[PDB]
Amino acid sequence: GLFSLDRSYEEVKAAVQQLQTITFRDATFTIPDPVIDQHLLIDMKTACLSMSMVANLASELTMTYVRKLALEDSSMLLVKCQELLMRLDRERSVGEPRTPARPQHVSPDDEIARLSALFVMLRQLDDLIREQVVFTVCDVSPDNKSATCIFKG
Amino acid sequence: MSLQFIGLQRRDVVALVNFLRHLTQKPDVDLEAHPKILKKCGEKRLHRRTVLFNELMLWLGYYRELRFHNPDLSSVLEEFEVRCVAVARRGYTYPFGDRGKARDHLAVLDRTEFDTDVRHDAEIVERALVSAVILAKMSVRETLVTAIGQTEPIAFVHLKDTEVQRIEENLEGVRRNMFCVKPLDLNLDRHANTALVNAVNKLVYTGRLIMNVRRSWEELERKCLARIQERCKLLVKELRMCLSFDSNYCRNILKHAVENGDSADTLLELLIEDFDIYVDSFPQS
Amino acid sequence: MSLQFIGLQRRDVVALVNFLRHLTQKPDVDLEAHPKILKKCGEKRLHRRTVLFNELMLWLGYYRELRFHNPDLSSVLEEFEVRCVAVARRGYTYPFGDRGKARDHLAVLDRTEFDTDVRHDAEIVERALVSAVILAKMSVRETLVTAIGQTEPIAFVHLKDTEVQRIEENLEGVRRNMFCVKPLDLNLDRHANTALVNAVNKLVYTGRLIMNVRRSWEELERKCLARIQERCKLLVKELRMCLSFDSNYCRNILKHAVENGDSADTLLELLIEDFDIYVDSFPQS
Amino acid sequence: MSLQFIGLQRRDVVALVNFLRHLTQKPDVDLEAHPKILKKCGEKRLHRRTVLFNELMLWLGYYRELRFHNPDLSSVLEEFEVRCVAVARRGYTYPFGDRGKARDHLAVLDRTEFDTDVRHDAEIVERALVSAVILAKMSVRETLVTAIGQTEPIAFVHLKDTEVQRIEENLEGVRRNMFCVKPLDLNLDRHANTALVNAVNKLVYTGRLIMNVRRSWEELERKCLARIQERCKLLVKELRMCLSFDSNYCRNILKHAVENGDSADTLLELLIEDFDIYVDSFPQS
Repeated sequence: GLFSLDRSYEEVKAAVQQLQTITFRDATFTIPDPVIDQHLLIDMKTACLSMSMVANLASELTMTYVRKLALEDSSMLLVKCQELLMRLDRERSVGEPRTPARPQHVSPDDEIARLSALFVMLRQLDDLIREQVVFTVCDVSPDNKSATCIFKG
Repeated sequence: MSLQFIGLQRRDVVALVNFLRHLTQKPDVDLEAHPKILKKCGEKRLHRRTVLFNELMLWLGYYRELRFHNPDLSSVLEEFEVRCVAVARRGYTYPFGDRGKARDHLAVLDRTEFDTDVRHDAEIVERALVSAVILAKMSVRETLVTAIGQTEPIAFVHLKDTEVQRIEENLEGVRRNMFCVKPLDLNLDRHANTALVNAVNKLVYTGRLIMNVRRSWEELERKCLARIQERCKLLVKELRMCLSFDSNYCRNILKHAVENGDSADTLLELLIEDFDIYVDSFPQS
Repeated sequence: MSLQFIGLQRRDVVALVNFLRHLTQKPDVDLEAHPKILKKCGEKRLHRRTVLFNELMLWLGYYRELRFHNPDLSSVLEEFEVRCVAVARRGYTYPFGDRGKARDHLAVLDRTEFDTDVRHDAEIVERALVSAVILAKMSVRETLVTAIGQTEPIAFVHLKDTEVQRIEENLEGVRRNMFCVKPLDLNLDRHANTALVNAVNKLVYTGRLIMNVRRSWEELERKCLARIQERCKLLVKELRMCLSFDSNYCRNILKHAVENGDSADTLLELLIEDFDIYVDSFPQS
Repeated sequence: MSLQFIGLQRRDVVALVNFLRHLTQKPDVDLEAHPKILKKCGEKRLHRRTVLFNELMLWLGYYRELRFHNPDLSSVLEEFEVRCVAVARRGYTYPFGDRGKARDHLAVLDRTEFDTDVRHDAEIVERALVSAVILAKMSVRETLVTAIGQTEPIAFVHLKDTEVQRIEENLEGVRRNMFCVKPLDLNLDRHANTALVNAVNKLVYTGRLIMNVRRSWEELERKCLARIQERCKLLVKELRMCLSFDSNYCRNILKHAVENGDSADTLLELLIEDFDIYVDSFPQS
């Protein structure tokens, strides 16, 4: 779904094919491509938005809170987490970064709306976040055709 | 490329050429600050047209010299950030009453950077200095502004009356001739002051230097174009008075726009290359 | 501002000020290093009172050029601060014989920071380098010395003697003169060396640089503060002998302590301005 | 710096020695570009053995001046990366008709890097400007060639042809002499240009400067080495006829191959220190 926007590239065009065919400890079963007709279906689009909002809305938001929590020091890792916010991969250059970027001046009320919209997207994501077991097979029949599972749920 | 004039003798022509060769090294780089150089145009001695025309050439060649020198700020703009980064590491170890309040100021200080436009350059110089002087005052537990919308005025901290009166003579003498600056014999360092305070003082000095250069340069640049339209509007009224081939030629030169000092360059180059043809239109002697 | 010497002809005063104005450009920036300058004072040619006074003027003016030039390794200091941070990201990945013994040195490396006092900086880098130069030895499974009281001589590891000799002469030439550091053409990395070791070397280089400059600066200042106190201690004796009004006047100018170089600058600024009244005290020619 | 010649008149040796010190200043920095200097070498005044040897001295000394005036683009080459990142700074914000194609060009622009070795940069520049100008044209919606195998020419966008003449003339005077830089070509208009083009043009000019200097130095070295290696072959074949000691000393010197940066500089010193002894063989005057 995240690659559905990028089918012009040959590298993504190949990596999609690799994700397409799972290789499992048994006969293999390729997975149908959600993308079709050059355009992504609405469900995966809404779910990818649920993921990318959580990935982006949190980065600009959490600094206003972490800067204030790191003062206390009871936990002793939020100072280390302030550097984790930077999202740098290489070691820092001799340039700008010494502190993470934080939003400026933000109008008093909109900060509530961005905060709550961060939490609205986790609710869209929740159906995919946590799979749940429904059976736990104890013995299996020969030919792995019947199984006898204790039910869960 | 060579300028032209009508009434003046070659002595005064060479006097203006030498006045223009030595512009950067001259103190008080402002043509309105040298009334005798404008009197060199021979006001009250030559005809109103020739006075107006040698003055228009003076202003056009002066503005062209400004563009020709055009004070670069590349090295000091990078030195300002190099100097700026010092206060952060000087302040981290220092203990504050409310370290979060000062961590905000260190963060304002460390995200400093200069936008490509010259317009947004002065604003960072001021925001970082507001973030730095307030930091140094928190370092000394000195009174802070609290009223909403109010801000600490940028001013040097813990420096003698004579010493600030002495550095302000320098920062003022930057305003009257920006292209060249002479660094003070006096050093802002003090054995009594905390190291953070000395870094803050040097940062304030570079900030006030950048601000004095920027504001004065833009002021001169707009003033020159103001005098240029002032001259062309009157010169057209003068040229209309006496129609001839050459008087009617200078008007068709002056019909064009004056804005956008590259347009003044266009007007000067077209005015020089076509000088031979209308030189007789202006009375001399 | 205008240094004043009693029995010194302008040929020698011009030399004494030309020695000061170019101090950043000369190798071996030490007043004692250049004995000819100490001879220009007129010692063994002038009377003792005038000799001590000219020596004192030279010392106050040399101390002033020191405070003025006042080396500031900030631009290199930030690069050192970055390279120390990279060293731990290198040391964390590479497998070690002892996971926990290196934990001490890596945590020491994480704790580096530069105190609000400049003077602590040379200590930090020292406790930085004991943190690293030992650790790199464990990197090659070399058996570093563990005899008590010797810590670990700082030294570049796995390097050409041709290279260490050159880098050592460079650090020495920085040691004698600390203002005009000359940028190296050398590329301290070697593809033959371990990727971590190239980082340890690029760290140790700037560490040796900051240490050498801070040590040499403190070493010169710690000496001049003794020199001026000796000159006043000897000059008050000579001035006690005469009861002339100006002879008591100079003792009252010397009453103030020379400690805290700020006072060394105040005494000079005062000793110049009132020079005219008491110049009558010292014999001439 | 201790060059000698066999048969030249001392007044002619003065001009040749002074040609070393005034080399970079003058236009047309190439030994062929000055034929007078090669007529000064001694053709038809001195014997062939003297002429072919004299040209060895001139070519090794000229190659030595070229390396002393080591042309050092890294100062400007760092600024190229600032300007290039500044171009991408506007490639993202700027809207396009089709963005999914220009995203490839912005990614390809993000790739550009400077190797410490010089010889690859004239490729990387070409990979960038072509990718940048194909971007800049889409700012103003220029018709773009789709025919496969065609590269869009590297040219300034929306800069007047008379302006383009003045800027390419400076680039041609750069290709004439890498050491002399005159970046005085800044007539770009505030009003006439758009957000991308303003920086794309300056990036194109800096890339043309960097590539022109790299190619100019490469041409100079390519001719120098091929000329020296031929003069050595001619002279070695020339002295084979003589048996006398002073001549055989020359072949024993010239057996060593000149192919290296360091080998010509070693041969010239080794050929200068022993000049007293083999000068007898070459006939003079």
